[PDB]
Amino acid sequence: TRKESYAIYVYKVLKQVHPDTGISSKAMSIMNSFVNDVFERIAGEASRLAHYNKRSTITSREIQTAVRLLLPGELAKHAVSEGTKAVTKYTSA
Amino acid sequence: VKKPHRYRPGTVALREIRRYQKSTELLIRKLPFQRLVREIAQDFKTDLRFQSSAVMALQEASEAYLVALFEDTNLCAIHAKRVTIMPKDIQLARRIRGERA
Amino acid sequence: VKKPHRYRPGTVALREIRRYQKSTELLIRKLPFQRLVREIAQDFKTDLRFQSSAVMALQEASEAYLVALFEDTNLCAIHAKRVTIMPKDIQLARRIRGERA
Amino acid sequence: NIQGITKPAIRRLARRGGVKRISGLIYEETRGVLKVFLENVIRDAVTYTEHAKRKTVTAMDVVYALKRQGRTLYGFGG
Amino acid sequence: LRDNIQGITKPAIRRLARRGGVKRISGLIYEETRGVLKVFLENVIRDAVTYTEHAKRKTVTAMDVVYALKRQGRTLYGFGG
DNA sequence: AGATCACGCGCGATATCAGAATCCCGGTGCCGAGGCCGCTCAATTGGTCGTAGACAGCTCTAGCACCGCTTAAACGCACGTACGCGCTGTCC
Repeated sequence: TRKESYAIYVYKVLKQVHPDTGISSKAMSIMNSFVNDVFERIAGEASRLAHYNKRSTITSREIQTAVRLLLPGELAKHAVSEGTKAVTKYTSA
Repeated sequence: VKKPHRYRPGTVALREIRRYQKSTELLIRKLPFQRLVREIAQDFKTDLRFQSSAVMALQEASEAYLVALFEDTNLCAIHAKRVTIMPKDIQLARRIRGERA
Repeated sequence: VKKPHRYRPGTVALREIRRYQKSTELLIRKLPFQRLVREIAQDFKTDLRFQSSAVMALQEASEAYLVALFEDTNLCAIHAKRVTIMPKDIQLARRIRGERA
Repeated sequence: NIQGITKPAIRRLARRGGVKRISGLIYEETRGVLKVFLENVIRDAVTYTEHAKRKTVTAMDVVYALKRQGRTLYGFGG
Repeated sequence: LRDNIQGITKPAIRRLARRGGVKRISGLIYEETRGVLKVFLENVIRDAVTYTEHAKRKTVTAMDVVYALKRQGRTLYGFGG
């Protein structure tokens, strides 16, 4: 059957960061688990934010606030910049 | 001739421990702590207003955290065969708690 | 008339510290830990099966927890002006962490 | 302003914590620790209030901020 | 299965301490460490078996252990999840 | 009796005689990773309808602010005692 994962996307990111660097299967699994964990954290915080504000929808604003809460200082700043730039690119296209 | 009733050092300390573990009122004066909270907040956002209950909640959480920290600090000092808490005791308590790196 | 080459006490300990902080392989033997896991699980449900991956995950989690606990224990032992970790050190580490009451 | 956390106030907090004897330098260390804790909690609270588009920090924002850090607080409409 | 906690030998605890940066280990440390390990394993396997029972399975899967650790606040990477 | 020189003893540093453990260099076989292929399921495109959220107006509650008293509490100062800290020796 089909077991979905983030293997291919993490590999694309890796080859875009270190084109001559591979990743082992165990490291692949660890990275996939990390992506799932951060997804759960951000999504749960966004859900809590929506619930607190009596709001029924998770918008990009909720995800941004969840990122600002979850991540530390510099990581939060850079992640927010990346997210806003990606959303702007998406809206333009 | 005359002599004051000075309690042996460490006795009034025990009396104060008993008095303050038996009570529940907040031990930091309200107004200075409120001013401190406002000053810390003004770094993050300007022209902020605070609900009185918000500052009270901050004070309760802060005092509870400090009391627990001092409990762990006292345990650390006693572990070192001492009776006085010293900054290294707080540092070890925070490091073991996972608070300070 | 020759004497063997005995390293001074504390030298091989440091060499072992370096070796085991450099490596990553599990330090507890696998079969004894698996037997322990099954014995502990026998008190919650009988005739249980364990995926080899499940036992490996338990071993990794336990070893990581014990290594972190020993780091905290060493910190407390040094805090007491000692070099040897003693059970009181583990107890203090657990008490400050919040694990032990 | 951080000095508004007076020496006697830290003495009282230590006493309620069961501390008998307090070193001279414990007060500055405690002021620093309290400042760090308040910085974290108030940063999270202000994040919550900004996300709600409010200029007032409500007790609920503080309660949520504390709950975030694993310091759940009861008695303020949790 | 009887007396398997002693399977966590003295040298194994020594190795774990060394990885923790410990230079000198008291003799009494080994029994205390065995007790601590037993408590930790009891706390984890309890939740793992709870998850297994809820799924109506006779086999404890690695994902049950991962869920238990995540519940206790010890998220583990490298075994799924 | 004091100063200088020579010899002996004690301490520090380097070398060394060794030998021990680690790291490194090379060859080797492996299996784990990267890649290509085929199939299909999940994501994309297009369209609808409905309600969730955005926005404007109004209300009034609560926050801010200010003043003035009073008085609890902080601050300051001093004496001293007992606790921290260093040094030392013994035993395990």
